[PDB]
Amino acid sequence: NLVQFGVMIEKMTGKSALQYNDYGCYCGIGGSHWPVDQTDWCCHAHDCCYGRLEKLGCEPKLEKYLFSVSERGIFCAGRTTCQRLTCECDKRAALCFRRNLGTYNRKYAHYPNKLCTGPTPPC
Ligand SMILES: [Ca+2]
Ligand SMILES: [Ca+2]
Ligand SMILES: [Cl-]
Ligand SMILES: [Cl-]
Ligand SMILES: [Cl-]
Ligand SMILES: [Cl-]
Ligand SMILES: [Cl-]
Ligand SMILES: [Cl-]
Ligand SMILES: [Cl-]
Ligand SMILES: [Cl-]
Ligand SMILES: [Cl-]
Repeated sequence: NLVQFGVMIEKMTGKSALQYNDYGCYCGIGGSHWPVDQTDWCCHAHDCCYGRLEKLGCEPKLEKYLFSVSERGIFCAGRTTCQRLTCECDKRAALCFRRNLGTYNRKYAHYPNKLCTGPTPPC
């Protein structure tokens, strides 16, 4: 929110960070079962993105990066490749959040985890 991914979410969606860090079955810590909607699928993919970074030896949950937003889009930067990779995962997710604003549903914010059912899609 005052931190990097949160700041990117706010810039790209017009929403508060708090409206995406606990949404559906995947936005927020961990994730299981079937994503509730397209925005949730952005978070399923983002989780997979961090998994890939972790396997490369990065710590994406802790990496801090630099970025700007202009009209060509989101520009990523950071001293290290792991910082830039984390930015790239976040950028993809924030763009996915913006793309799917049309089906964002307030009822899925702070979704009770017990409501998550079905299989867990593979990465
Ligand atoms: Ca998650
Ligand atoms: Ca939720
Ligand atoms: Cl991704
Ligand atoms: Cl990879
Ligand atoms: Cl900026
Ligand atoms: Cl962009
Ligand atoms: Cl843009
Ligand atoms: Cl640094
Ligand atoms: Cl690195
Ligand atoms: Cl709504
Ligand atoms: Cl809203």
